Amino acid sequence: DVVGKSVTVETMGGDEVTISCMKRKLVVGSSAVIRKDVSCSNGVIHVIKSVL
Amino acid sequence: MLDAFSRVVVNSDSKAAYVGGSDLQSLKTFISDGNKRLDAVNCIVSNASCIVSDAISGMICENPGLIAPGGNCYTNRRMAACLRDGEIILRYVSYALLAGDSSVLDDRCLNGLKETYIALGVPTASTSRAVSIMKAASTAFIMNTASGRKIEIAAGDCQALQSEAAAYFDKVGSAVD
Amino acid sequence: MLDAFSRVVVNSDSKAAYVGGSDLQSLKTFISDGNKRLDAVNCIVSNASCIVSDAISGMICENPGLIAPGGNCYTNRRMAACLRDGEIILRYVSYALLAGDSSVLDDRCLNGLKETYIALGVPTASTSRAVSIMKAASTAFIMNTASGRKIEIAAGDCQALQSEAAAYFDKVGSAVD
Amino acid sequence: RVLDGLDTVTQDSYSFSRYVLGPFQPSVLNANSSEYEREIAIRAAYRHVFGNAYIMEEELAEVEVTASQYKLGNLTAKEFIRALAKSSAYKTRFFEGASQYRFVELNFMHLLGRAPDTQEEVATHMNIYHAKGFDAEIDSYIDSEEYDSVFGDYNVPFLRFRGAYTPCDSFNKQCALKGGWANSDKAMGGAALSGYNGSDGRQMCDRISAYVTSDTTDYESVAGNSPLLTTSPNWLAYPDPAIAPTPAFISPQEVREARARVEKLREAYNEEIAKTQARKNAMAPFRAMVEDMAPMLDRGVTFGDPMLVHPEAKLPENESALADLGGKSSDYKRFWSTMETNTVSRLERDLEEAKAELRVLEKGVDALTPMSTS
Amino acid sequence: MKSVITTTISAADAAGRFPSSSDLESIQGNIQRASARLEAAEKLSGNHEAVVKEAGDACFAKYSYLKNSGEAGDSQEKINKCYRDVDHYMRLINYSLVVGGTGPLDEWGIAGSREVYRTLNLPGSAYIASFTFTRDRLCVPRDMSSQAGVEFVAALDYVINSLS
Amino acid sequence: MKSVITTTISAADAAGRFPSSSDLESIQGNIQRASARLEAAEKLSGNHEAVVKEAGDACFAKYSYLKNSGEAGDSQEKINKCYRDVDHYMRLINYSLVVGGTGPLDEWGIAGSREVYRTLNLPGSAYIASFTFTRDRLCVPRDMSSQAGVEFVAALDYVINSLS
Amino acid sequence: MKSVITTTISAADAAGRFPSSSDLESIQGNIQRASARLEAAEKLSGNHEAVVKEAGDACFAKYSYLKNSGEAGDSQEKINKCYRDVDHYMRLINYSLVVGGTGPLDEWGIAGSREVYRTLNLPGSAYIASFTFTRDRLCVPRDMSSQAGVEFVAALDYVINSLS
Amino acid sequence: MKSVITTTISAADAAGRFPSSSDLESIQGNIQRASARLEAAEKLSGNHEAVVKEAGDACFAKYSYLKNSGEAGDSQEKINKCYRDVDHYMRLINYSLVVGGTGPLDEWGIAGSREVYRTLNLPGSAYIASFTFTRDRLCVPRDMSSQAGVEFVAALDYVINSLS
Ligand SMILES: *[C@@H](C)C1=C(C)C(=O)N[C@H]1Cc1[nH]c(/C=C2\N=C(C[C@H]3NC(=O)C(CC)=C3C)C(C)=C2CCC(=O)O)c(CCC(=O)O)c1C
Ligand SMILES: *[C@@H](C)[C@H]1/C(=C/C2=NC(=C\c3[nH]c(C[C@H]4NC(=O)C(C=C)=C4C)c(C)c3CCC(=O)O)/C(CCC(=O)O)=C2C)NC(=O)[C@@H]1C
Ligand SMILES: *[C@@H](C)[C@H]1/C(=C/C2=NC(=C\c3[nH]c(C[C@H]4NC(=O)C(C=C)=C4C)c(C)c3CCC(=O)O)/C(CCC(=O)O)=C2C)NC(=O)[C@@H]1C
Ligand SMILES: *[C@H](C)[C@H]1/C(=C/C2=NC(=C\c3[nH]c(C[C@H]4NC(=O)C(C=C)=C4C)c(C)c3CCC(=O)O)/C(CCC(=O)O)=C2C)NC(=O)[C@@H]1C
Ligand SMILES: *[C@H](C)[C@H]1/C(=C/C2=NC(=C\c3[nH]c(C[C@H]4NC(=O)C(C=C)=C4C)c(C)c3CCC(=O)O)/C(CCC(=O)O)=C2C)NC(=O)[C@@H]1C
Ligand SMILES: C=CC1=C(C)[C@@H](Cc2[nH]c(/C=C3N=C(/C=C4\NC(=O)[C@H](C)[C@H]4CC)C(C)=C\3CCC(=O)O)c(CCC(=O)O)c2C)NC1=O
Ligand SMILES: C=CC1=C(C)[C@@H](Cc2[nH]c(/C=C3N=C(/C=C4\NC(=O)[C@H](C)[C@H]4CC)C(C)=C\3CCC(=O)O)c(CCC(=O)O)c2C)NC1=O
Ligand SMILES: C=CC1=C(C)[C@@H](Cc2[nH]c(/C=C3N=C(/C=C4\NC(=O)[C@H](C)[C@H]4CC)C(C)=C\3CCC(=O)O)c(CCC(=O)O)c2C)NC1=O
Ligand SMILES: C=CC1=C(C)[C@@H](Cc2[nH]c(/C=C3N=C(/C=C4\NC(=O)[C@H](C)[C@H]4CC)C(C)=C\3CCC(=O)O)c(CCC(=O)O)c2C)NC1=O
Ligand SMILES: C=CC1=C(C)[C@@H](Cc2[nH]c(/C=C3N=C(/C=C4\NC(=O)[C@H](C)[C@H]4CC)C(C)=C\3CCC(=O)O)c(CCC(=O)O)c2C)NC1=O
Ligand SMILES: C=CC1=C(C)[C@@H](Cc2[nH]c(/C=C3N=C(/C=C4\NC(=O)[C@H](C)[C@H]4CC)C(C)=C\3CCC(=O)O)c(CCC(=O)O)c2C)NC1=O
Ligand SMILES: C=CC1=C(C)[C@@H](Cc2[nH]c(/C=C3N=C(/C=C4\NC(=O)[C@H](C)[C@H]4CC)C(C)=C\3CCC(=O)O)c(CCC(=O)O)c2C)NC1=O
Ligand SMILES: CCC1=C(C)[C@@H](CC2=N/C(=C\c3[nH]c(C[C@@H]4NC(=O)C(C)=C4CC)c(C)c3CCC(=O)O)C(CCC(=O)O)=C2C)NC1=O
Ligand SMILES: CCC1=C(C)[C@@H](CC2=N/C(=C\c3[nH]c(C[C@@H]4NC(=O)C(C)=C4CC)c(C)c3CCC(=O)O)C(CCC(=O)O)=C2C)NC1=O
Repeated sequence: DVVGKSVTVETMGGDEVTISCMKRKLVVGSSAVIRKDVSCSNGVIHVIKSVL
Repeated sequence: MLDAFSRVVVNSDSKAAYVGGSDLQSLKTFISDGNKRLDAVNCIVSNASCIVSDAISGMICENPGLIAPGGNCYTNRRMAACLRDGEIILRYVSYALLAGDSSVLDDRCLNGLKETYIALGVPTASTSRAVSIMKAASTAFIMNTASGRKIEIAAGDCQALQSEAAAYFDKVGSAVD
Repeated sequence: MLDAFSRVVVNSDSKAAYVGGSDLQSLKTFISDGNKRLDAVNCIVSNASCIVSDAISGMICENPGLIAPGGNCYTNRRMAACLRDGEIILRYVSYALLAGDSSVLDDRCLNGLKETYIALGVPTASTSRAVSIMKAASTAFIMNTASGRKIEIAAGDCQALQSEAAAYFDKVGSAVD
Repeated sequence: RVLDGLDTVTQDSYSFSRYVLGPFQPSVLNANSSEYEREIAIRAAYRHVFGNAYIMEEELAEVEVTASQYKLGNLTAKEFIRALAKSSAYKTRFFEGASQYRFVELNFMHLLGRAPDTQEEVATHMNIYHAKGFDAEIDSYIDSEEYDSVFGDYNVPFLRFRGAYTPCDSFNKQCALKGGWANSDKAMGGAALSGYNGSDGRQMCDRISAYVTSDTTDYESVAGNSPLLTTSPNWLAYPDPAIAPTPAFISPQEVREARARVEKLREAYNEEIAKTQARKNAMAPFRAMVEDMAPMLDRGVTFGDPMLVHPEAKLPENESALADLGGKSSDYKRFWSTMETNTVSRLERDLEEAKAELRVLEKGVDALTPMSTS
Repeated sequence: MKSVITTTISAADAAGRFPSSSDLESIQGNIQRASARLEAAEKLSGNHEAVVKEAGDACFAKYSYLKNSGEAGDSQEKINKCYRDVDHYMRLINYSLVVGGTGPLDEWGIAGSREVYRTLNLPGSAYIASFTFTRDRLCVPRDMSSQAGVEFVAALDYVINSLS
Repeated sequence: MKSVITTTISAADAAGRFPSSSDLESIQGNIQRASARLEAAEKLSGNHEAVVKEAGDACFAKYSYLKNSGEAGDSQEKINKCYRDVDHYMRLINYSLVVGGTGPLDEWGIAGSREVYRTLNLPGSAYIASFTFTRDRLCVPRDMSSQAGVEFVAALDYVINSLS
Repeated sequence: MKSVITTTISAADAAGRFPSSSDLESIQGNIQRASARLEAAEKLSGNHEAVVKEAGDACFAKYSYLKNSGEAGDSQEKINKCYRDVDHYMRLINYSLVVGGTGPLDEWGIAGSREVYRTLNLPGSAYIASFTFTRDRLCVPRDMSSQAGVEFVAALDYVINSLS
Repeated sequence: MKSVITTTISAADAAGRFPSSSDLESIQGNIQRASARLEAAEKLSGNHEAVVKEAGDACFAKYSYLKNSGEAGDSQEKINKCYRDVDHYMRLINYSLVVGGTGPLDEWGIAGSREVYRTLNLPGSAYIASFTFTRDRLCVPRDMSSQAGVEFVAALDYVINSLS
């Protein structure tokens, strides 16, 4: 959904995060995704190097 | 290097078809929000050296081991290259504010940086801390909420643009870590 | 860079002795078969441009997604670099036909090709397909069995030399894969 | 012949290569210029000649005399580079602390703009070293006929994207030796890390094995830190030229699955091509049938207006050279939607994505012992 | 891609400075001229298909010999490629028209076009016949606005002067 | 002098091309923002002498130690040079204000200022005291309408960020 | 190794072109002169051992002082090296004679010869005495017909002019 | 001019050496192939005028559209230039045929031909029509020897592969 483009989504908290994928790199806010997607029957788990 | 215009064009070439209506509508919102972008970049062009000095001084004061011997801010020359690198990061973030797309920031500055700071022994978390201080300071100047500086502008909502600038700083921070 | 002469000489220096009989006998066969080699290279060099265009155009016609958006033959520039690559490969194959030894082809052009096409994103399967088409085209011109060109030459058997040229093309196609 | 010659002989090579996209183009002090133009060209020179290395204002005073002479226009730019490379600055960055392979390799980059071709050339320039010092090395690089022909007296050296490339491996070198726009020479070589307090650091060399023996630099070293990447032209190749970042938490099961997938895709690929030759013109027998019954179907034009002509009669205006077959907007628009529709095309992209994934695994499976298995 | 934004950012990058007020005035001019050109691009994406019809039909209306022999237009399929390349160029005129510099039209269409067209026996005079037909079928009052029309003329001018 | 025209001409000259519609659009931006800045330049040339007065008087109002010892303000004559240099800078703000880029203020005032000021024991903080006083003094509605004032603040910002 | 083939292939490679008819005429001349030179190589591999004997024996027939002192010919073993090096040179004459350019004789024998001979106190005049003896013992119309002899003269000329 | 002599002299000059036996064998091959090519050049200077007639008449026999509109052959005068440029090419085939390398035909005819022909809207396909007509016209066993005809084929091949 994010490969190429860059999308900005509000979280469960009131704040907002930009999610982007440039050159096969997917990053959410400050820290890059380290493991891509893990299906869990109500959405996805993405795994991240550091705490936002 | 791609602006928002060339981003719409490249996406439409992936679609391999004419631009049409909707993409141009989003780009019309870019044009009508253009003067806010101009005044925002004006707010970051002017206060940058001070922001850079403050952010790196805050980086040293939060983490005093940099000024300690055998740290990467120890030698006077290393402090000079430190201040200059903060200035250059803020410079390409300002370019990403004019362009509206992060292709200038990704191609010119971001790509080749993590491996460089690793190859030099530069602590990366300290750099991301300095990028975070430039982020908060840049959003405070961009929202006219700085304490020592409150310049008059005609009022209006600009939260979109603040999220945009925070996205670029977030991007720079993400790249280092 | 080594011809058949320097190949015999290097082998004799590994043996660490003079030149002798049998090596020179095989080299005598090289000299007497020289006219065939000359006419083969001349034929290959002539109309060389037609062969390259035909090969890459056949690569596209076998597989239409090269000309499709985001294929490596999409942009006009990409078609340009594509034709150039075909031309350089045919060029060094012609050098290997004159030399009689593939020292030139291995050291100049073949070595480090995989890094170059992997690192650029060029699809290998397609590249070896184009090498295969230049192989068939080149052997048909070298045997005077091309449909669009049948020029008069004194007739004779030259299968040795055709197996030699096919050896060089198979060296390239096996090298890119 | 598509192209005339190498980088030096003709410049058609520059025109359809990556060169046009890059900020790797020559820079000139044009006549009488203000401080803005002088300062531009002098920095672009400092960026290329030191390889983005970092010159403090104290070290600028070393280079200052020569800088002033170039600001005149008394010195040609090649004599300026000559005076740059003879400076104690440039000795300290490069000649003072380097191994000889590394060093000679550098003056190919800064002076010529190219990576060395063969071991024999490298040894030739080393023999020139032991003959007449650092100084006559620098003189030998600047007074070369290839240098003069390519750059001339004016142009600051740049990375030459000449599509000729004598050796492909020398290309892979030339992208590896300059590590992109952020990097510099102190980063690429651990001069700074090795040296105490950011100084007196011996320069490390790599790829010595590739100069000596027939080797190839990694797709990683050419793909991560490159002028290919900084001069990115925003390509919708389903091929990604960028490396996927190394995923964490790799297990061997994940990798046997991908290897098996690659082999299955290769098999399906060969079968589909071999069929592709078989297709011929399946449509061709019906086409020949219609060619046969042409006197019944083909019809001549009535010359008239929209009024006053029998219906379904073609006017000479509506002899469109695309309506004459009966094609449409679709029919010209078809080959652009062919990636999804075509079976063979679909397979090729899958193959390549699978291969990129396979390598990224080959990195990640290498890690042994202490891995949190997932 | 050469645009206003990329030229001023790239020029300021080569300068080694923050973007001063000069670049700001440049992008100010971009957002001034933007509406006129984008009207042009909207109308081009409106009726491009009829531009393909009249363009290619005038292109074979002038040169008929292409349909005569084996040379460049032997089959109906090569005629499909003919109209296809015309639509590539019109699509690049749309792209550069949206961006506002000649960037994508240069790096996608013009770059290395001469080796290709020289190689594959493609005459440029037929393309120029097509484009000159399109600039002869342009009315300032009607269709796109006069300011839009001017920018369309400029882009298509650059196409011909690139090819010729 | 870095302006709109010089940057786009120099850019296209280094390109080796005719100036396409991007430089033209960029140039249009200059002639769009022209009126706002020129209003600013006219008002600057209006009351510049009182700007010298307020500026320097605040500059010594902050730092008194200059008047104390031999160092930089020993005599009345040096103080006359102090106000003199301030008038130099204001006149360069008038020039860059007319050009519209920071061109002449960069090449005439800022370039090589660091070796001069460092050499002759001149503190930069006193200049920045002056300029910061001038930026603070302005009221937009009353004197320089809106954007004229904006352009004036931009220029004077650049003076401080050049010095600091 | 410099030959006809390597010079014209390397020259065409540096040219960036297909090998045109000029290179083809060059290798045409190589296959013309080939038989004469190869006759020379066959006869050299015939009686090389007596060339060792007469060559070295004339080499000490001229200079006797080498056998006198410790300097270069102190023992019989150094004399075995003296003959040995002569057989190296004759083997390189055979090699360059086969190749037809002076390539292997240059890169194997002549390259770096002067630092070695200068370093290890080796006089070149004794080598030149040996080779001049071999060119004085040229039996042309009876042993090496005409042009085989000529090619041998040329190669051994190049040996002396390389050393001297 | 690239010939055998110039390539080997220039290569040896770049080497920094006297001309060794390799270059001598190269010019030996030149003087071997020389008579065959020169027979070709004598016969070319024999009937070049009829080559102009058949060449240009076949060139407009294929493409008639050049005589049709204003495009490249509007007047009889431009047709005179058509035949004229063909005679320039035949004269360069005579020159390179005499020299024996593709030198003068490269530096006089081919170099920078693409910018000129692309500039002045000159199609290459009509040249190629002319030359392909000439390749067919020569009769090898009645008009020329195999060596002479062969060399003529090679030179004119190089002309087409330069232009196409
Ligand atoms: C260049 C203009 C050529 C002249 C002159 C000539 O006589 N033929 C050209 C060169 C040539 N090409 C081949 C072999 C193949 N060419 C192929 C490409 C075409 N086949 C297609 O289906 C399409 C798309 C519709 C194209 C463009 C293919 C495929 C082959 C066969 C490949 C194989 O594996 O054998 C040859 C050799 C055959 C011959 O003509 O004798 C030559 C000389
Ligand atoms: C004005 C100087 C002319 C003329 C103009 C007419 N144009 C007519 C039709 C028509 N025009 C175009 C070109 C236009 N459409 C586009 O989409 C673009 C650019 C994106 C352009 C420049 C097209 C494609 C068409 C066909 C579709 C249509 O009808 O709109 C036209 C109608 C002709 C008719 O129906 O007879 C006219 C009259 N009028 C004149 O007097 C001068 C010569
Ligand atoms: C032989 C393999 C052919 C063929 C040969 C014929 N050639 C005829 C005419 C003709 N040929 C040339 C080319 C020739 N003239 C030159 O001056 C040169 C080079 C300097 C060449 C290579 C020309 C220009 C002409 C026209 C003038 C003339 O008649 O001599 C010819 C006569 C054809 C006719 O009148 O019908 C023939 C028969 N004969 C064959 O069977 C094969 C195909
Ligand atoms: C006033 C707020 C200062 C101070 C001023 C002094 N400036 C002196 C010398 C000097 N000043 C400049 C800058 C000026 N010259 C220009 O051409 C331009 C712009 C075009 C400017 C802004 C220069 C270049 C120089 C050197 C040449 C000269 O002597 O005029 C100066 C003399 C210093 C000395 O000789 O010791 C003074 C005193 N006086 C102060 O008290 C405050 C800090
Ligand atoms: C408005 C946002 C302020 C403020 C404004 C006041 N300015 C006063 C005096 C004054 N202002 C200037 C700057 C102005 N004069 C020029 O010639 C130019 C540019 C060419 C500018 C930008 C000057 C030089 C002066 C002194 C001369 C004068 O009186 O006009 C002023 C009077 C202050 C007083 O007498 O107490 C005011 C009130 N008013 C405010 O509330 C905000 C802070
Ligand atoms: C060449 C340089 C250049 C600039 C720097 C700008 C500066 C500028 N901004 C505005 C105009 C404006 N600028 C802003 C911006 C703001 N919104 C806020 O919440 C913040 C205080 C601030 C961003 C940090 C707003 C909201 C307007 C419109 C004000 C209004 O109409 O009420 C205007 C008037 C014309 C217009 O409406 O666009 C001008 C000249 N324009 C230029 O040509
Ligand atoms: C285009 C983008 C771009 C960048 C982002 C920089 C990145 C960068 N920094 C350095 C180099 C450096 N960068 C720093 C900075 C640091 N000092 C510290 O205490 C902190 C950890 C950190 C600031 C947060 C230092 C100290 C050096 C010099 C290191 C040394 O020589 O020891 C170098 C090597 C060349 C040089 O010495 O300048 C490079 C490429 N350069 C670029 O061209
Ligand atoms: C300087 C340039 C130069 C050339 C280009 C060649 C041209 C050449 N080829 C042959 C001669 C020949 N050339 C070929 C070649 C072949 N025949 C076939 O049927 C195959 C299609 C083709 C494979 C290569 C053959 C078979 C002969 C005759 C056999 C032979 O002489 O060995 C001859 C012998 C003399 C004659 O035939 O009149 C010459 C001079 N030699 C040169 O000096
Ligand atoms: C001396 C030998 C020598 C070679 C063999 C080439 C090899 C080569 N090709 C490219 C570069 C290229 N090569 C191709 C070619 C391809 N297009 C496709 O559709 C096919 C997969 C393939 C032809 C069969 C393309 C398209 C590029 C440009 C790639 C890009 O920029 O995306 C490059 C990078 C520099 C450049 O852009 O030109 C190099 C070194 N160059 C040399 O110097
Ligand atoms: C991005 C822009 C862009 C373009 C503008 C085109 C340009 C272009 N056209 C062709 C290729 C072609 N173009 C044509 C077109 C012609 N047929 C004729 O009768 C006329 C002279 C002419 C239409 C006016 C034909 C027939 C071919 C195939 C030529 C052949 O294979 O013989 C090719 C080679 C690849 C291919 O076969 O498709 C390219 C790059 N492609 C691009 O990517
Ligand atoms: C492979 C190449 C090759 C050669 C070129 C010869 C060269 C050669 N000639 C002689 C030896 C000889 N060569 C000659 C020839 C000469 N008589 C004269 O009157 C003339 C000056 C001259 C002929 C022109 C004579 C006479 C001897 C015997 C000398 C003697 O024993 O006195 C010897 C010593 C061994 C022997 O006695 O045969 C050798 C190595 N041998 C080789 O193996
Ligand atoms: C030394 C070699 C050499 C050449 C090969 C020619 C090539 C050449 N031809 C022309 C110029 C020309 N050449 C032609 C020829 C053509 N007419 C057509 O119908 C055909 C397409 C074609 C003949 C086959 C024409 C018509 C012109 C004039 C073009 C014009 O002015 O429109 C020009 C420009 C100068 C001029 O007007 O004469 C040049 C350099 N000149 C040289 O000096
Ligand atoms: C010549 C090669 C050389 C070195 C390099 C040092 C390294 C060194 N530091 C030590 C130990 C040491 N090092 C520091 C840290 C250090 N001190 C500070 O006050 C600040 C600000 C620091 C970072 C800049 C501390 C705090 C200690 C504990 C001793 C102390 O109280 O200072 C110890 C004692 C180890 C032990 O107790 O077993 C050694 C060997 N010694 C050498 O011989
Ligand atoms: C003792 C070591 C030390 C420092 C150095 C500072 C550095 C500092 N500045 C901040 C943040 C900060 N800094 C400034 C810029 C600054 N303020 C102005 O009004 C003007 C004119 C400025 C330049 C002269 C602004 C505008 C902010 C945002 C907060 C605010 O509204 O003031 C923040 C908050 C970061 C965050 O929100 O995550 C820090 C840590 N803090 C320290 O502990």
